[PDB]
Amino acid sequence: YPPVRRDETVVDDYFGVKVADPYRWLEDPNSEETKEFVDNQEKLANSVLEECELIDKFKQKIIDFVNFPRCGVPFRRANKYFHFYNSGLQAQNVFQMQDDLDGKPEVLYDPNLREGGRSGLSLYSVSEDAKYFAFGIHSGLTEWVTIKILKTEDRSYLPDTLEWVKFSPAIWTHDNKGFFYCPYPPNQEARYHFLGTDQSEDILLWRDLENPAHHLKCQITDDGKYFLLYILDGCDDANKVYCLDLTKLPNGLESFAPFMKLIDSFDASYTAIANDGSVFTFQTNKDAPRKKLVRVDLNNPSVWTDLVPESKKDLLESAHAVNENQLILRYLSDVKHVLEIRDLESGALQHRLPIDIGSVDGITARRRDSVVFFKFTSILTPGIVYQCDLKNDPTQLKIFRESVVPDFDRSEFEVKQVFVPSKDGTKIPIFIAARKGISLDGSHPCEMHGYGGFGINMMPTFSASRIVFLKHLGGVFCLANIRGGGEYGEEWHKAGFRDKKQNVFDDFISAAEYLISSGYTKARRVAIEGGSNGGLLVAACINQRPDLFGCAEANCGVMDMLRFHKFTLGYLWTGDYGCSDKEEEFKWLIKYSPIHNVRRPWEQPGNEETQYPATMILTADHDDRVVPLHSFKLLATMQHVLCTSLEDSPQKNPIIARIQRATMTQIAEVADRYGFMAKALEAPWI
Amino acid sequence: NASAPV
Ligand SMILES: *C(=O)[C@@H]1CCCN1C(=O)[C@@H]1CCCN1C(=O)OCc1ccccc1
Ligand SMILES: [Ca+2]
Repeated sequence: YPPVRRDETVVDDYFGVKVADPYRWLEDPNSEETKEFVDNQEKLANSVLEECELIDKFKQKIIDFVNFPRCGVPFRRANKYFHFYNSGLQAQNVFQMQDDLDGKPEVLYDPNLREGGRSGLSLYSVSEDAKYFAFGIHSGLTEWVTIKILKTEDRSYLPDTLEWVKFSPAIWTHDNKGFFYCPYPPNQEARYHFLGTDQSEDILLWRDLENPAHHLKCQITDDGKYFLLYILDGCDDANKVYCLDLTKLPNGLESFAPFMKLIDSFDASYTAIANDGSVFTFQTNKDAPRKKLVRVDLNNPSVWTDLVPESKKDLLESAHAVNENQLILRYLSDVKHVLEIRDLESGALQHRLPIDIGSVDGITARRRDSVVFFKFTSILTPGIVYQCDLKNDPTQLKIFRESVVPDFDRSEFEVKQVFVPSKDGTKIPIFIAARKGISLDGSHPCEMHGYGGFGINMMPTFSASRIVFLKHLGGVFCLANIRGGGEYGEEWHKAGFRDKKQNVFDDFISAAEYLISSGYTKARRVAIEGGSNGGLLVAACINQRPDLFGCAEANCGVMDMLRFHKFTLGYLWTGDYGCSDKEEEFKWLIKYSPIHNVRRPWEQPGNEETQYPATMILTADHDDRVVPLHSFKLLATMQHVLCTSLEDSPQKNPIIARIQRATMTQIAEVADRYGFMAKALEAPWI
Repeated sequence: NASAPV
């Protein structure tokens, strides 16, 4: 273990509680001490990882199982079709364009010819006439994006260059004269950019100098008449809704804004699904934690009427207007999708298609499209694009494209959903994937995955590496739908955030206890994983019950819950986490904050034989979202408290960081994490 | 737009 300096004079007073921050100096990523820290950790990691002799066999199996063609869900503009393509091992997917669903495709933009395919396409937008394609190119490693515009007819670029963009989409007016987008100043703004002009000429539509932390999404109605600005605070599921009637502008957008402020508060989420003239249909969580559809006339905006009411059980996840006058409602019922077809006008049920364990998503049909396309993936289904022609065969889901994994028989394996009790009684859904007919004799290595926050729903999607775990390591995989997610609506999210964040860790721990008890595995043969907020998850559980885990892998997680809010965009995470500038909130945080809760378990009575599991902390050296200081400080603390502070520590399990989104880069991370896992669980290859 | 289901 490399020596790491401790600044013993850094202490802070949080409402009378003293907290030392020995590793405060690691909060600066450009000091040479800090770079040296990285290099020394990298030397240790690599040293350890050579010992992990299955890394090379994982790498090739992942590579072999990923090497298959993948057509993405096609979308239509005018009479052209557009979709993403990857022949199997390309670094980034490729945007392609076609005249007909099964005619010759044409490459439209290929990110692999730029910076080695370091980054792929994040913003992409085709105009209504299909003649223009506005896409987002990254400059360096940084969050920032430049918007350029290609002509689809001949793939020539417009001179137009829009800087200072991040997550904004390009939303085209139906006149094909330009698009709305949402940049930051050289305080996000809503702007309109006329094709063929300089960014300096772009029309300002909205800014709020008084509320700089508010950020924006926007949309344009399927008829082209209304531009909708959404305004959000933090990561709450809640937003404003302003509307601008573009037909009532006397000189188009060149005039200039006078928004009809339909919803001017953050009480509820609102998404627009459809409109007939001024009569709008929204999806909302207003008085309906599991969501519902409502209808309101903008010319009488006070009167809201339910159109499809809130289900007593199921989350209404999204909704789409299709085929002139229908709705497809995507429900999540016990973390399983259910698609309903309904009449747009009456909200009456017409058809109800349950879906197998797995996930459907990417429904991009628009109101005038009569053919709907969506993608289905599962643990043992690599990816199916289904098509439903609502006109001519509304009932049958026909297969449009079908990915096949080479040399993999899915009939060897199975997937079940079972429900397990948590500390406070609550039932927790979990997904267990493994080989058919196995004995529940406690012998199998086991990998458990979870997230636990921000209303994110964890779906059992396809991972190739996971097949390799199942087949070539005789493994059992568990995806755990703990609270803090949005799987059971807003009450599910609220029962695992702020003052109740602890429940999330308790839910995960219980899922592990279930798998130990039912004979799937045993303590010390369990591996946990999770990224970002699920790195926080992993870190917290191994502090509280290190006895349960053989291995642990936290990817760019949030570890200093006292100071997370001070860095890059961490301030938008205070809705979920609390903020340590408030006593009540400080007190939630201090109890579970990873870097402040590393204690030697062998010093606890009746617990002398317990050590932290083998831990890999995966992180970049320069991450713009979850600043790596988090991971470094945790690494620093663990290594200190459990290894370097003692002469001959019981902590034999290694504590390392792996230090680095392109395909082969991604396979390397995953093959490493899996080999490390194999060595930690003492598990042989099959 | 993930590049591969790894
Ligand atoms: C991962 O878990 C990290 C740590 C906690 C939340 N989080 C995020 O990835 C953030 C918050 C939820 C998803 N997310 C994000 O993409 O927000 C960034 C952003 C959105 C809108 C405007 C500006 C920035
Ligand atoms: Ca072990």
